[PDB]
Amino acid sequence: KMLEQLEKKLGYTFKDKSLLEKALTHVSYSKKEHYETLEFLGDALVNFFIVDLLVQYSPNKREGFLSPLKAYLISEEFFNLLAQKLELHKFIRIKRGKINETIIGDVFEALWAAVYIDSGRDANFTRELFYKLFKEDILSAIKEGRVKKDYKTILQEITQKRWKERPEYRLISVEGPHHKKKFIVEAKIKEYRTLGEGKSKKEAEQRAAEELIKLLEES
Amino acid sequence: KMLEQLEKKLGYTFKDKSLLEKALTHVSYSKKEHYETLEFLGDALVNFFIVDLLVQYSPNKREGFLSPLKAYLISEEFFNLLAQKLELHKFIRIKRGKINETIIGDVFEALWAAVYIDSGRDANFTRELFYKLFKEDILSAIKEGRVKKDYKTILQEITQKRWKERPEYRLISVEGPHHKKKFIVEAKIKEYRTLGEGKSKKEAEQRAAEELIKLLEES
RNA sequence: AAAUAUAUAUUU
RNA sequence: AAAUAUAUAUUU
RNA sequence: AAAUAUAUAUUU
RNA sequence: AAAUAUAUAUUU
Repeated sequence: KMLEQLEKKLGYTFKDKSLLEKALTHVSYSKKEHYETLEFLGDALVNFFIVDLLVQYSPNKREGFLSPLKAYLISEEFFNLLAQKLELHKFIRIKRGKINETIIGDVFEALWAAVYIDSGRDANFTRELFYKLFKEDILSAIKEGRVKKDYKTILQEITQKRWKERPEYRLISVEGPHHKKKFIVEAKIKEYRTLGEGKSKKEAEQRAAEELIKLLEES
Repeated sequence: KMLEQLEKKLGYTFKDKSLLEKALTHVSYSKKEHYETLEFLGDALVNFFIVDLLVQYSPNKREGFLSPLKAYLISEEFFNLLAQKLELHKFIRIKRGKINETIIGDVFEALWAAVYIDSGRDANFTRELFYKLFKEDILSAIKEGRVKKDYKTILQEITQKRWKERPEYRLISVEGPHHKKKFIVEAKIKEYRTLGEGKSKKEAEQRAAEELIKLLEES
């Protein structure tokens, strides 16, 4: 079977083939054995794998900084960047409707569940096999701070949550001393204020937001 | 210290007695260093410990059915049910305030993140210890449920979730004397059906419900 | 046996 | 709530 | 049983 | 927010 082309990239050789196929095969292809179950488990799994790696390498080890940074790590957006190293989609077995941005990301979770279950439920073995493939990528996504949405959206949701209030944006500067074009706005919430410059009134408001995000992690 | 008593309950003696204490230290007690990042880890950890147990020990391994169970099995109220079996309350230490309901759950998450790490990050181990205790409980919190809904109710949520529609009950006949009669009702959904007998129509429907439930989990 | 009251069961 | 069945107290 | 209320589930 | 159904309660 062409399975071997995946085991090679994965770095593991299944002892129970149907298992591997199951995590790959979609319901539309066979409603009798699809990745619904494995996907469910894989979520909890992969999550742990990542949160663990994160908690262990996060610059600012604080839940106020982790929560948002984890969003991108356990998101289907990232799952594909990780799944692409496997070209998982090629091995998928879907029928009704071509591959979907989230269907693969859902297959990515099913897979690791399949490896986990095939190893005798050896968490340690599996977790390792997982770091051997993406630990580096995750560490990178963490060294940069990759967020799931623009800072402005994040900030808003944060404030509306904590204070049922949206942030305030005020323009402070539209020019420099020698008449150049640079915008300066003060993102503000409650009594917490920050500054942000940008080539645009918007780019300046996304900066000031990013700042008002840190200035709140520890409240 | 006094932790030796907790370690006696857990069945695990820390190498770094500080961890156990860091997990048991609430912000108020010592914002210097408390159970906050450690709980964040155990959050994902404990999540995986159960979702794993759930999947392999659930009557129905369908996402529609697992989702709601795993929802309670990880609630900040089910943890107190677990943690109290170790008096985690008398062991935690907070300065200003009192043991809140959902705070026992935040320290609980951090309690195993402590075992895990001190254990040398042995998920397999940190997982087996967890089962050594909270297995029977989790194994039961799946059958009854948070509210212990009655059979007819359970079936209805099942059918509505999977097919967006409710089942059909209908009386078939009565048996025995005129004072001590017995009813026979048929539970039916789409193309499935079971028969229930009872001293009362509902008693009978109920039984038929818990029979159509099994026949539905064996789909 | 009937009735009032109440409890239990079923029914509406 | 009503009915029917039984039980207990009560009246006849 | 009807109405009402509470909860839960699904739908708009 | 509403509709419908299930469970219980309450009033009748």
